[PDB]
Amino acid sequence: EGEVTELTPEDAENPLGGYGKTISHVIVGLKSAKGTKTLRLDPTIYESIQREKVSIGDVIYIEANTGAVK
Amino acid sequence: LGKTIQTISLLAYLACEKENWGPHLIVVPTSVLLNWEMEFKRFAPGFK
Amino acid sequence: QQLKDNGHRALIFTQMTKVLDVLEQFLNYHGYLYMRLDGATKIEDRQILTERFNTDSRITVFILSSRSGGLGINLTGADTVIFYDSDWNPAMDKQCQDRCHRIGQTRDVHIYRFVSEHTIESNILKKANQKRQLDNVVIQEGDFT
Amino acid sequence: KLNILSLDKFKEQEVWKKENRLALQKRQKQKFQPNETILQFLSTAWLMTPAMELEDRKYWQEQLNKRPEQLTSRNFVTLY
Amino acid sequence: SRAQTKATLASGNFMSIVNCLMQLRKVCNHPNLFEVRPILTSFVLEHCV
Amino acid sequence: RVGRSDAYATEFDLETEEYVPLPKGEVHKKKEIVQDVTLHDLDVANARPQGGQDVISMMGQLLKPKKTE
Amino acid sequence: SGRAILLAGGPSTGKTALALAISQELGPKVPFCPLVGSELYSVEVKKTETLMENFRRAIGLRIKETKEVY
Amino acid sequence: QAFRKSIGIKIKEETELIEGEVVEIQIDRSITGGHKQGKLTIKTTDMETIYELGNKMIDGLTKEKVLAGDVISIDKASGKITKLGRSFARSRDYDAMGADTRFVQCPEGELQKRKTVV
Ligand SMILES: Nc1ncnc2c1ncn2[C@@H]1O[C@H](COP(=O)(O)OP(=O)(O)O)[C@@H](O)[C@H]1O
Ligand SMILES: [Mg+2]
Ligand SMILES: [Mg+2]
Repeated sequence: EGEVTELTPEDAENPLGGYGKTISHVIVGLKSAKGTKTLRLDPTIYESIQREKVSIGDVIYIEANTGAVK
Repeated sequence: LGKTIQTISLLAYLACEKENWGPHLIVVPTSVLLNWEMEFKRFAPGFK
Repeated sequence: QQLKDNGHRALIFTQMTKVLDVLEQFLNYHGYLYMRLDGATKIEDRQILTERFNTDSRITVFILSSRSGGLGINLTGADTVIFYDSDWNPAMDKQCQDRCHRIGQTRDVHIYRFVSEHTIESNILKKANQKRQLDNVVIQEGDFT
Repeated sequence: KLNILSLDKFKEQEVWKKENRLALQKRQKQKFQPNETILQFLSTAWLMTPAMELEDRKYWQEQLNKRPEQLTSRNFVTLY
Repeated sequence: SRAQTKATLASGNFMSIVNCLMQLRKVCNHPNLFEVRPILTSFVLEHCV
Repeated sequence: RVGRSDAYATEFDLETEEYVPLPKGEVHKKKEIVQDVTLHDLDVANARPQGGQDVISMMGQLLKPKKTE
Repeated sequence: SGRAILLAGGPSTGKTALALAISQELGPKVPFCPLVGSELYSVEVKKTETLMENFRRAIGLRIKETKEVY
Repeated sequence: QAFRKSIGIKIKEETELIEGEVVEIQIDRSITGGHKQGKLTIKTTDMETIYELGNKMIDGLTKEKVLAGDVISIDKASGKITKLGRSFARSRDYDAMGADTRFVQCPEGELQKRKTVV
């Protein structure tokens, strides 16, 4: 649980090719009093982030096993 | 009982002794027709 | 169901095409592995499906139109025959039953006939049976009119 | 001889089965929308080796500096 | 039960009896052949009181 | 909805569709039935809504649920 | 209409048996409605309403209707 | 109401059930568009098969959030997807690290088998 800082998808090679742009993780950075970490997350988070419409500088709640975000 | 193989054998007897492979005719229901062709192949594949 | 439990391969012969379609619907509803050959099956399709039914034991039931099945399709791969209906032509019935029963048969042959209790079919079967018994006693030459 | 060969071929012919309905599939498959952008979600079992694990650990260490498993499941998202 | 059926039987027209038999067999084989099972629904009144 | 037409059976490999064959005969059919009713059935019919697939029918029949004099 | 009779006798004497025999003999076409008086003591509507409903429920109507099907 | 609570009716039905380990799942959905395309690969110990997914099947599988390291059953009639267990780990992403330790064995037999429900 953090305010949001970095938000950067990491490109990866496509197993099926097709010249498309693929991501294998979405990267999020989080700041907390006396704390900061950067996380690599299941790409499925993209859909959660879309639904939640997180922007940089928002404080967010994200569940370690569920992949849910608020 | 093998009517059809007996027909083959009769024709083949006409073939060996009588040499008469002349254009014989057989009229038959539609369904068995292909089975007849198969058995001609099986019992005596020399028949056109 | 019982026959499948025993692993038998059963034929059903019927005079009516519409009941053939009904059987299609029934067998699909239960999902039995079945094939159909009738007066409308394409000739090549007839050959290939009979070859499949002889070779491919997996097809539990093969549905044929009774008078077209009479025409001499070799069904010695099957072991069970069921007459869904009758036209009361004894020669046709024997032809159908003989279909399964030719050289190369290796399983004991079971035939079952469906009869509707106390209906017209019941009376017809009763009288036919009685007459047949009488004949068999009197005459054994195996000929009829 | 020729007809024995023909018989042998006829044995194989038993494989033949009508499949014209495949065309009814193929016509429908084209009805995906023409040249729109596509979002794909993929999830697939990926084989792993200790060398690949070491390479991944090195990549994670490099990412931090900038700041033997048999089967594993990978996810992917693509826009094209 | 249908009186016309009885009359037909009385006629003795071998064809007519054969047809009757065919209809009987159809009825026995599956009712859908003779009359599709009507899909039951409520009676509709023309207008409320 | 009686189901999906048989003509689209091969449209997919794996879907929750149930396929039904194309109905036989003409599109429009007309038959004469006989149905037995009672006076109470007519009274109930004329008193409260009893069927329908519209939300209006749902609201009309869930209102005033108990029997009336 | 409105005719009423009383089957008077001791217990285990054949009153319900006679009623069910009448129902069977008349046939399934006609409406025969057996009741106990305890059923009339409803809680939602008055006893009169239940009695009148049972009265008109015992009178049958047979109609002919044409069904239009698409 | 009390008396009628005391009479029980049992209706037996036969259902066709698909049961598998997921090899991979693919879902191509158009942005700002309602068309979605997908196909599923599902394996058993003795056979493997691919299936191309309809709209309702895609919607159900998306709702269930099926992932390739799942073992799952597909009901062709009802359409519900139940996640029976896990086949292997989640490639060690940096979340949900060790919540899938309870591995389950691959199913065995015909991929589409008939079962009875009472
Ligand atoms: N005359 C009879 N013949 C055959 N069975 C009878 C006869 N009378 C009574 N019974 C049987 O015994 C039961 C008692 O009869 P019932 O009609 O309940 O008596 P009541 O209604 O007068 O109390 C009936 O349900 C029936 O099964
Ligand atoms: Mg012959
Ligand atoms: Mg009593």
